Amino acid sequence: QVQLQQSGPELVRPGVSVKISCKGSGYTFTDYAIHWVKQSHAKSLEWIGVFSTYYGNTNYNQKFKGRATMTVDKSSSTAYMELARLTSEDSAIYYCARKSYYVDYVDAMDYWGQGTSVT
Amino acid sequence: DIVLTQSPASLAVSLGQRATISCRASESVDNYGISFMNWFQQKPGQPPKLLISATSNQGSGVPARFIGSGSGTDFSLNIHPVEEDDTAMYFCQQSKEVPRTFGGGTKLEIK
Amino acid sequence: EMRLASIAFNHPIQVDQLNSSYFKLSIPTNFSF
Amino acid sequence: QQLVRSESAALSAQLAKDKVNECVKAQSKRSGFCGQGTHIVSFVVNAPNGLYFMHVGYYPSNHIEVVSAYGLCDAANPTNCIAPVNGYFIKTNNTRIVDEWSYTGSSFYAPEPITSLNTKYVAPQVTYQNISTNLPPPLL
Amino acid sequence: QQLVRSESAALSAQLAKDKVNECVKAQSKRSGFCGQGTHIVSFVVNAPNG
Amino acid sequence: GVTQEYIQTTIQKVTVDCKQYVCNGFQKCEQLLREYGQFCSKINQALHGANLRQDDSVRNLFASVKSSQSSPIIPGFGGDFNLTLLEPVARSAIEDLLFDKVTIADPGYMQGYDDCMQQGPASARDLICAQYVAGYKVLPPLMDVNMEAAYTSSLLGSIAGVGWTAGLSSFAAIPFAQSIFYRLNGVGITQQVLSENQKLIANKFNQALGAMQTGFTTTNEAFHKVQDAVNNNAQALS
Repeated sequence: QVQLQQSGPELVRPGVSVKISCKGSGYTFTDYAIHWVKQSHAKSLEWIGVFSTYYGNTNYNQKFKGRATMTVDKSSSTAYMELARLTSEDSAIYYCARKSYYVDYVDAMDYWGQGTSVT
Repeated sequence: DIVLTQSPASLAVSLGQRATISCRASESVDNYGISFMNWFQQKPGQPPKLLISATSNQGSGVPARFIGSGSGTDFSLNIHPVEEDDTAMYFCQQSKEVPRTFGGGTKLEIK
Repeated sequence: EMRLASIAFNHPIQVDQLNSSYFKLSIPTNFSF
Repeated sequence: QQLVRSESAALSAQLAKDKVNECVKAQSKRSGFCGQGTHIVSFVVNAPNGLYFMHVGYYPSNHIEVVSAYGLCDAANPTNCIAPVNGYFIKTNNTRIVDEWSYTGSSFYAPEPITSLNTKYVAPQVTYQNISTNLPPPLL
Repeated sequence: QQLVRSESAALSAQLAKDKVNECVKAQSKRSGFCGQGTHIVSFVVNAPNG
Repeated sequence: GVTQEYIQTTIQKVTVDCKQYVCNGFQKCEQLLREYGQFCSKINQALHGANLRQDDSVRNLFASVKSSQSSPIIPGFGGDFNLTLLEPVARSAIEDLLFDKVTIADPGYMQGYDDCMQQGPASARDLICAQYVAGYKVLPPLMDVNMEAAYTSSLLGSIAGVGWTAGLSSFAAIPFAQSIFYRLNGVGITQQVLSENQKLIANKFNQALGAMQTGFTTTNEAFHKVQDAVNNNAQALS
């Protein structure tokens, strides 16, 4: 019964930071890492970054290393991402996803958030 | 990262028809023979989902109808019973190295 | 009647040697005192 | 007959003394002596005409095979090379670690992040992996 | 005569066991045991009665 | 370079028919022997206990010989190292050289009793045929030579190796040459030297190994001790 509850969509102005969040449900939140993905077009998606919820360790897509950060609130079982200096080219459908190993040593995106958007 | 491409860009088929997708990598994705190839699917109004992994052609998303294949730079997906609810975008995924990019995908629809 | 039998020989778990810069490693996942 | 037995007992007594000064008074790294399960504390009690030893030991179980590397290096700087202390570097199979590699204890399967506490700097070697992105020890 | 020989063999067998668990199963820093050239890996083979 | 040692672990096990050693079915001595029949009971029990101790030591030794895990062993093992010790898949060529150099009498059990008997050469000189005159019994070894060969290969499979901490849980499963370099760095040889001399090291190592073909000579004291262990058993029977 695993679910990710993405936060509602918002029309954030350009030149302003924007924050997005997902609440985990149906599993212990601290045992997994959250993956973030951007859907710039209905035909294209790209990885944004990953955040461990247990150690707080991260990796990011190089294009967003100076543009975004991520935080966690383990008491709420939620995680956040925020990106500085929004522009119209960043309008996208955004998705949280949960790390898994259906195959040994292979990261799987497993469960996905329903999608949220920013413009 | 390793560049991925896929073909045919779109395919239309009759109901119950066999169909395949070819996917090529600019460089091999095997590390110690692990492969790291995941296949995904998406339809409008929903998030993309995992179908299969290179060592799991049943489970991990969908039934044995979706058979992954290949090694090195070549991979493919084979579905012998394509049906109307298989109309979807499909995407090759590389889990081998960060950034963890993935292909532009293909579209499949019943004629 | 008593039964003639072979003496069993327990075989060690086999671990394949591997070529190149990495290798297979055997590690226990449980233990007992 | 008695003289022969007395001499064998004297030799046996020396062995007991050695075990009190090795197997009991200290943890030992030698294998061999003490019960066969590595070594952890042992105890001794009185027995008629002798000593009775009891050895607590550790028995491994449920072995699995994993991918491992001889060491790791900085791909941007070949003189930055590390190798694990009292443990191994393995490819991660754990969802909490974003890093592709993880440290484990050698007695048990227990993957963890690689940090300076569990590693040491070593001379470079051709078999060390070249890491081109994120390694915290050294950060650079 | 046989009883005496049997006891000496038992003691000798214990020594072999010690070397299998020391001279063979690990590199040793002790000198003494093993051939006199520091220590590097050693091997054992079957011999009659030993 | 190399040195060698021989550690004896067992006494050949024998038993004695205490009736037939003394007399051979004559009725008068049997009646006379009955007065002393308790001496034989003491003799048989003592010998039986001696034989039980020999088999205890075999089991105890093998318990340490066995490993929970090992490498598979194939031809070409050890890379540039020659490794003549590998089995001819078998025992080993080196073990067979030892058995050939040893002067020990032809083995018991099969064909046994019919090698005493007229269905064989007149030139047999085995004390084993004399075993059936004297009432001696030679007990078989417990260890079984095929199982014994498997135990020595299991020890070879624990090689590569002992390093990388205590080695008492994990099994490294690395090339043999790599475990050698580790040991060489363990004695204060710098790693840089080891990388530059890798073929040289293999060559010097193989020369030392090659000397084992001349090692089966009477000036080799370990070899001499093996021969005398055989001689001591034969002397007891003679």
